[PDB]
Amino acid sequence: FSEEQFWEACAELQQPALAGADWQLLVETSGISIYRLLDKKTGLYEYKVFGVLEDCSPTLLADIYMDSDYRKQWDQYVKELYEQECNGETVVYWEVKYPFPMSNRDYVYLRQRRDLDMEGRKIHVILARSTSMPQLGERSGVIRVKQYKQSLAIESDGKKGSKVFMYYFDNPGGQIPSWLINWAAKNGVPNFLKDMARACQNY
Ligand SMILES: CCCCC/C=C\C/C=C\C/C=C\C/C=C\CCCC(=O)O[C@H](COC(=O)CCCCCCCCCCCCCCC)COP(=O)(O)OCC[N+](C)(C)C
Repeated sequence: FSEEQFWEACAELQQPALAGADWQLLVETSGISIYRLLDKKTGLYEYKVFGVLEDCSPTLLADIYMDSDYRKQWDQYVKELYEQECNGETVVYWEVKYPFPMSNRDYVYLRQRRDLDMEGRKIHVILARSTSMPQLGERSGVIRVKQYKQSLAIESDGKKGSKVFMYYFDNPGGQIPSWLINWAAKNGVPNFLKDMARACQNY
């Protein structure tokens, strides 16, 4: 990915930009808000996530976000996850546990972190994008996510936390049901965010 992309992801870290389209708020918990935008022609959603995470340093947060070995230990929604280098770049394989009776979703993607200093500010940017390799074909019974792009930008809130901004889009390869969106919004994601906070405490 080009440097532009790294500097572009930081754009809304300071002032969230949700006035361009119909961004509807989905969940507000642990000082984190998650907004979604629907594309009515396709049925697909985009997501943006902003807030702060008090009681977890920004540098350590960037570290737990890229530490897959640790991720597997504390995150109960990771079925399988491992990294490899293909052409000098880190390719990640990630299988997400979906609730019964839906199939699990798996991701093959490029991932790259850059620690910046813009306007004297410590910021950490993580970019992720969908790729394919012949050596890692599709698994029967696991939906391969073939369109997927994510950004994350971490910063200090000022006292003793991390200010964050994340953009997320994928095509999940099937009709994500309303009960699953409801489950994720009201239980899944809140429980995940607190598990993740706990994960900073025990690094
Ligand atoms: C900002 C820094 C603080 C940490 C991140 C903050 C907040 C993350 C929470 C939501 C982010 C917003 C929207 C994304 C919506 C769905 C995500 C899909 C499953 C997933 O991967 O989500 C984990 C997050 O884990 C979970 O929430 C576990 C609970 C869900 C697991 C199963 C869900 C089934 C499908 C749900 C569909 C409806 C979703 C509606 C959204 C409320 C992402 O983590 P990651 O950034 O490390 O990337 C992992 C690498 N990967 C993506 C390639 C697999």
